[PDB]
Amino acid sequence: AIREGWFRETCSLWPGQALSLQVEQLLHHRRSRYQDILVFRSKTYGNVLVLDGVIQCTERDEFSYQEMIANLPLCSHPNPRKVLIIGGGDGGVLREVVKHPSVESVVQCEIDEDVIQVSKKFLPGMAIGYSSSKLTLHVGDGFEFMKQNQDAFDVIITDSSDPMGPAESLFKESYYQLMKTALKEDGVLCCQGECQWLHLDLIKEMRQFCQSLFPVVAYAYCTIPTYPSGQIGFMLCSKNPSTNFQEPVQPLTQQQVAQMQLKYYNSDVHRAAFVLPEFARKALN
Amino acid sequence: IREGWFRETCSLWPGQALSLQVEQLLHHRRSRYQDILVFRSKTYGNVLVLDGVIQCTERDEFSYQEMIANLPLCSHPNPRKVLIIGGGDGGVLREVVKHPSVESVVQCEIDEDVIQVSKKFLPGMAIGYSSSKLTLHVGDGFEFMKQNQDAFDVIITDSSESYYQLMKTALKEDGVLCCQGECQWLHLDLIKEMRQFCQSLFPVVAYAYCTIPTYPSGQIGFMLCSKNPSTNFQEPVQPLTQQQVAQMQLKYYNSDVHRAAFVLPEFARKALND
Ligand SMILES: CSC[C@H]1O[C@@H](n2cnc3c(N)ncnc32)[C@H](O)[C@@H]1O
Ligand SMILES: CSC[C@H]1O[C@@H](n2cnc3c(N)ncnc32)[C@H](O)[C@@H]1O
Repeated sequence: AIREGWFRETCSLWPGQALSLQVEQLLHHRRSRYQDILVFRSKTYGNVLVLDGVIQCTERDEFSYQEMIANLPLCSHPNPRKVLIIGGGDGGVLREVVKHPSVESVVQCEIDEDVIQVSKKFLPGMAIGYSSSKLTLHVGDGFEFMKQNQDAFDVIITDSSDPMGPAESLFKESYYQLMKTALKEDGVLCCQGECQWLHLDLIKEMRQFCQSLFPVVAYAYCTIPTYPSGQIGFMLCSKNPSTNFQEPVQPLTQQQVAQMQLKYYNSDVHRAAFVLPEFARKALN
Repeated sequence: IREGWFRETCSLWPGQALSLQVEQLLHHRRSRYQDILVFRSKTYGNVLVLDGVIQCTERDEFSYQEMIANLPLCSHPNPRKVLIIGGGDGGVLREVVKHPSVESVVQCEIDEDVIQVSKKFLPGMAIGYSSSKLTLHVGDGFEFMKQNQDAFDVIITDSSESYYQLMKTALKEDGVLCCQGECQWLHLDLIKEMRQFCQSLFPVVAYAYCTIPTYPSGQIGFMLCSKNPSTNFQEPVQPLTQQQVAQMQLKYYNSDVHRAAFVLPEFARKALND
């Protein structure tokens, strides 16, 4: 997996291209009940978590994805108090969500407790999320878990890997209907929604399906060097027909941005995140 | 190229690399100026590489080519005389000549063999060279710039500090320029110093960026400078209708994308503004 001092990420979901990162030190590699877990210290990106050969995060750039997937839904809800995170093993999304004063309770449903233990050791700037008194930590498959909940959450975030391995269930279309049922009457959701330069077919499919369930459906994206093609997007759905995802109902002041130690997200970034290249705008609209 | 893959490494982006899977090597020769490599990739179509750095792929060249031309052109009320420096593949030329306002495009390219390789292996880009608006010039664009004064409405540097002053002199009184401008995820300190340098020469300086999978870190920026102190780079002075975007066959650029392109991640906004 590491060859001549480099880790190369290949996957059928982005054929013919690969990011490599230069390795200073192998830190972990063990198989859990669910997936292969590899952690290494990279030369230029800090520590790197890899699950079944796909890069999950690096300490250098994790902040863009973590801040965006949390703040896109939270700042699009006028009063989000109860939050569900599915996945989120590294704790980074949790870290971001709990910064919001309005959030009282964060339930996290993670399938693989080994990812949590590895992240507490090797991703300390992300796994700081686990020290929050707002956390209820839950174990199991998010798909089956979702069934347990009705009219319960203001915001659901699905912080998953790609549609392979244990995350495959989180990309079933019934999962979106399960989240709709789980959400309160005016709830919102934000899911890792893949890359517009790689997966436009899937993005257009997800969007058409969600449009038949929700009065408001949007796609936003962030840049992040160490995901395939250097960016990834977010499927956003609201049960509230008045939700305008493009214009944050909770705009953050610069004071809040500073206090929240944000390195990527702010209110204009939020707005611009919905402005897609013409080829993607055309295909989705 | 090793074991069916081309891997791009460079000390300007240490410890990271894009590899592209190779279907067929097409061309590999050293010109008088640089090493020229062209291959058919498995998934990005043909790929041009100069001294081991990826210049373009047929799959995603449209993003950078559309942005570097339209950012300055749509930020000028009537750009008639245009100068492109570099631009060997022809693709920026292809985008500039779409504008009816443009009467002449001078292109100054140092390496005539890039032009010949691009006409063979990058036909979607080298189509630019069929324009009647073209005046093709040969040589170093730096020394070339010294030849011109008060001549161009728009200068685009499509490249593989004193140069910026030369461009200022070459531009007309209200001229604008756009240069390839560094990745904000790789060299934010350099964007900062270049911006400060440019602010000492020009009344209006901005930084914009586009996404493009096959440049380092998946994006690249643009330095924009204007001699017109009223220029607003962020809000295009020539907005495009949907009809126009359709007619120009744009696949990345439109007027909203233009505006969004100046909205930077907080770390970069902070470093360039605060
Ligand atoms: C690293 S953040 C992504 C996380 O999603 C977790 N995950 C994958 N599949 C599921 C699932 N079906 N339910 C809950 N969490 C999951 C993975 O174990 C990983 O920690
Ligand atoms: C491929 S587009 C970039 C182009 O810039 C050209 N180039 C590099 N250096 C110079 C220079 N000093 N003057 C003009 N063109 C240049 C390269 O030869 C290439 O064709």
